[PDB]
Parts: sequence; C-alpha cells; structure tokens
Amino acid sequence: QSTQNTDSQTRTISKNTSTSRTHTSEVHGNAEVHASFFDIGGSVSAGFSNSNSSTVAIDHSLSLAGERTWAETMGLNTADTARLNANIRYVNTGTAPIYNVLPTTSLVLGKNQTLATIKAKENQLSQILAPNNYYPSKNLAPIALNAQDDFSSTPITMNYNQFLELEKTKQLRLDTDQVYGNIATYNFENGRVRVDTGSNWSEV
Amino acid sequence: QSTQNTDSQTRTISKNTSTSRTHTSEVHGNAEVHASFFDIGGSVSAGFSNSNSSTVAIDHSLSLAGERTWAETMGLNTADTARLNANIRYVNTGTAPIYNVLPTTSLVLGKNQTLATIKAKENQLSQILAPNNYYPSKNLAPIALNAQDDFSSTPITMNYNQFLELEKTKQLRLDTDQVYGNIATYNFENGRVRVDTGSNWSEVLPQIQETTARIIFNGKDLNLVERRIAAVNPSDPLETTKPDMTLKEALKIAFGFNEPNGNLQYQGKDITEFDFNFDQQTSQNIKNQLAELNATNIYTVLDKIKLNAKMNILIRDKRFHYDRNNIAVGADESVVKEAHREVINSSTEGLLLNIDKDIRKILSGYIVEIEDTEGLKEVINDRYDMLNISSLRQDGKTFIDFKKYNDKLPLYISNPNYKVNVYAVTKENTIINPSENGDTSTNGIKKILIFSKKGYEIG
Repeated sequence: QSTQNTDSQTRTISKNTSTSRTHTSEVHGNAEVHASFFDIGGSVSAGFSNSNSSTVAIDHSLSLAGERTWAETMGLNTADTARLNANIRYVNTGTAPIYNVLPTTSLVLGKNQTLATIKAKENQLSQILAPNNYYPSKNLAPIALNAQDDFSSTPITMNYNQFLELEKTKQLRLDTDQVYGNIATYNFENGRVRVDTGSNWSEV
Repeated sequence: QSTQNTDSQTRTISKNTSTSRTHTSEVHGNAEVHASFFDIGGSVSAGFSNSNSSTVAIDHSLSLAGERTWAETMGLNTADTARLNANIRYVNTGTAPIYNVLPTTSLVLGKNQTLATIKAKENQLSQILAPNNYYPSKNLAPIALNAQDDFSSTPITMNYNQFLELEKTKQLRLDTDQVYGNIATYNFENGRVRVDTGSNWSEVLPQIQETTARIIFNGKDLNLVERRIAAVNPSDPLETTKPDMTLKEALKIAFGFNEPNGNLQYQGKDITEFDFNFDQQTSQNIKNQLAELNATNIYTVLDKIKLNAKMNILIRDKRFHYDRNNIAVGADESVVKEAHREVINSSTEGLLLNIDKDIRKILSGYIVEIEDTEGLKEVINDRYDMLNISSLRQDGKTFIDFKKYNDKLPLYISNPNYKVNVYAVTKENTIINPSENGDTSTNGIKKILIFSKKGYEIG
C-alpha cells in the first residue's frame, strides 16, 4: 500500500481584448386621434432609423489556484497473497536417539488440500533428539519454518482463494510424512560413539 | 519514499471570431388627456417598429501559465516492512574449548512467537572459544547477524503486525537452541593437536550427561559454576567399572576444596555455611542413603555419600537469598548491617569505604537522607533512577558519591549536629521498575541502615 500527498500552487495571468461593430435599422409607426369640445384631428407617422456602433474592449486577469491532494493505493497479486510461517517442535517418544533430524512435513488446508510439502532445512536441523525429549526444550519457544526452498530464499506462498478459505474456516493442519536422521554407533577403538552420516534410520 | 518537484510554463495563444443577427419587433401604445382653462383634448396612439441588427466580432488572446508542483510518496510492502540485525557475543563457561563454533539461534517475539531460526553462517564462525572467554573479546564490539540464506544474500524479514507489536512492546528475545562445534585431539605422532572436522561435541555431550553427576556451586563470586563428575550407574555393567566416588572427594577434586584442619573448606569458608539442594530423584536417593547410614546431619557424613549417575547437586551460600535463576540478590536482616560497619573518616563529595566484593553485588543502590536532632526526613536526591550513587575505585575503596545531584557540588550541612544517613537497597527490595510514574518516593521501600555519623565529627 502507498499514500501520496500533493500540494499545488498555480498563478495564471491572463490577457484579453475585444472589438465589436453593430449595425442597427429601425422602422417606426404611429397613428393618433385627438378630440376636443369642437376640434377633432388625426395623424399618421412613420420613422426610418439607421444606426452603427463599435465597441472596443480589453481585459487583464489573475488566478491563484491552491490544491491539496490526498491519494491511497493498495496493490495485490492474486498468486502471492500470503506468506506462511509455522511454529513447531520435535518430539521423541521412541527409545533410541536420532541424530541430524530433518523431518519432511506438509501444510494442508481443508480436507486434503495440500498447500505445500517442505523438507526441513539447515535452519531447522536438530542435532540430538534423545527419547522423551523435545527440540527445542519445553521452556524455550518452538522453531520457525518459513521457507520451502533449499537455500531457503523463498517464503511459503498462498494464493487468493486459499487465503479466503483460511480466514473463513481457520483449518490449517500439518502432516509429518517422513523423518530423516542418522545413527551414531559405538567404536571399539576408543569407546567414542560416532555418527555415520551415510546410514540412516530409513534403512532400519 | 520519493519526492518530485515539477515546473511548467505554458503559453496559450488563442483566436476567436463571431457574428450575430438580431430581428426586433415592437408594438407601442399611448393615450393622452389634455386639459386647459377651456380646452380639453384626448389622444390615442399606437406604433409598429421592426428592427434588424448584425454584430460581427473578433478576438485575440494570450495566456502565460506558470506552475510549481511538489509531490511526496511513501511506498511500503506489508510482508517486508522491517529488516533485522542482532549484535551478539559468544560465551564459554565450560571447561574444554570448542572449535569452529556455529550456534543455532532463534529470534522470538512476545511469549513464544518465533520470528526466525538462524544457523550461524561463515561470517559468524568462531574458530576458538576457550573457556572463560568471549567471542569476540570484551574490548571489541559484538558481532552482527543479519542474514537468512545459507549464502548470506538475504536479510531477515519482519511483516507489518509484528513490526507494530515490536514497536509497542519492545520485547524481542533470543534463544540458543543448539551449538555446532568440533574437537581437536592430540596426535601422538608429532604432538600437534589437530581438529577432526568429522567429529563434533554433539556426539559427546549426551554421553557425558547420562554418565555423570552434575554439581552447581556459586561460592566463587556468586557465579554458577557447573562440574560433571563421573559416578557409577549400578544398572549398567560397563559404568560399574569406575572407582567409587564419595561426595567429599568429589568436592575436593572438583572445586579445589581442602581439609586444612580436618574440616572441608572452600577458601577460608567452612562447608557448613553452604546449603544443599537436590531434585526429587537425587533427594530421594540421599534420603535412602541417610536412612541406611542412620545419620541426620549430612555435613558429618560427606565422606560416606555414594554418588551415582545423573545426580544434580546445587550448593549455595545461606547468607545471601537468591531468585528463581539462582542469581545472588539479598540476605536476611540478620546478615545485612550485621557486618557492613567499617571504621573510616567521614568526608564531603562522597564516602570512601571498603565494601566486600561479594556483598556489593547484592545491592541495587543507596539512599542518602539527613536527620534532624529531633528527627526530620529531607532525602538529598529522591526517585528510583537517581538512586544509584555507588562507583568503582582504583585502590579498593568503592565510593558513594554524595556530590552527584547537588548542582555537581557538595552536601548541604545546615547545622554541624545534622546527622548524615546513608542506606542501601537489596535487589529483592528496590526493583528494575524505573520512574513508572516519575514520582517514585524512595521512602516507600525496605532500606537497611549501615552508615550514620555526625557532620561536626566529620570536621
């Protein structure tokens, strides 16, 4: 949205001049009946008047125009109406811990109208998820997911009709499709439990 | 935003011409009555006038229009209203150093409204974080985090409603979710300690947490010091291969404690002036061990307390009361003034006296009043914000500057007899609230009374 304010002061200085030439004819008539005690008369008259005028004129003028303009504009794109951001936590109810946790989740509207399918990026990585624990911990606030893309440079987009349906129905559900994560194994060499980045729980 | 200035000069040269043709009719009437001494007349008249005109005209015209236009425009996008930038430092309170430090942090609004979660990028890398150190060092300025893309080419974004809520509430908190970082190991080949980029402390820290007892202690300058000591889990056969750990041996090796006269001591202070705290599992196990040992005082049997894995032992100082976060804050009325009495010479501008470094951290500020012989309250400078009157010294004589508010000049002794009182406020008494109503009469709060001397005695 944008607002525009505009002021405008206009000084208009105007000149005018004029001439005019009039030519007037005229034909008059008259009749008359006079009456007295003993004197009665009558009279008939007619008149022929020509005339000719010429009017020469000139004008000067000023004008001071002050204007204040208020304007407001709201642009929109129907394909990119809304951007999303999820606040989510990770829960381990299992028995073994899982390392380098990257869940694959899904934003879904309605019955089964899937908005988007997003794999967890490097901002969303969980190094350790021990069992009976949360990532992040319960005292802390949940994490934010707002980028479908890999290098995470694109927000999660919603078009117009889905935006209207979301603000009407308020039904936006989240599915956990699959979870990536590695095993750390014991080393008999030095006792140190080390992560194999190659193996994952998907195999197991 | 953009501003536009515009000038416009317009020359309008205009022509006009005209004709007109008028056709006029007219019907006149008249009556007349004349009267004289002996002559009376009357007359009736009527007139029929036609007429016809034709007016031919022409006009020329100029116009000079000068215009100056000012314009201003402010564009905005509601999804990308604000960009953020954090100034942050890295602190190592641990014991081993960590290499190639990349913390994963989180910008959070409100209660739990998370703005963003950002992993530290290559601009934000810390090569070394030795314990008891900062990255960067304390003399230098903290580092700037302002990026989201793993390639640092996109700034962190805030929309409109969050921007309004931030400028209203000013509540923007920062969470440290997890920290990436590597171990450097010793090489027996050439002695050179080398970084394994493959291994990280993520592999190691839960192994330490699940096998040790944790003890937190704050007797060294009221600072929470955490140490984990390996202790036996009986249900794990490999874990039972360790030698047994009594509590007293653990406190000796972990905190530098000693028995210089057969009595366990931290520095010159007895262990009996420290109190113990346990979570429910550890407290239950200590209860069971004391039930088996048939003893009551734990302080007598510290050489017999068998420790186990996953224990948690908080050891604090009884004299100073603490908060929810176990930060030092302010002791009992039997502690404050019980020992803050020094024999020193009174003076103007301020009070040169030596306050113990531990004790001073529990005081938020001081209140300076003057008492009449009969007894009258004329506080020298009131309000919470001007409360702080303490300073730092180069030889150990922590000042209380009484010449802070009197026009950058000294205290007003109206009479030599006039008593000069200086009091202090425990962090649990005077609060963080600064000038809520601007009134804030310092009289209405818990004040202890440490220094009280006569002005004439001052000389």
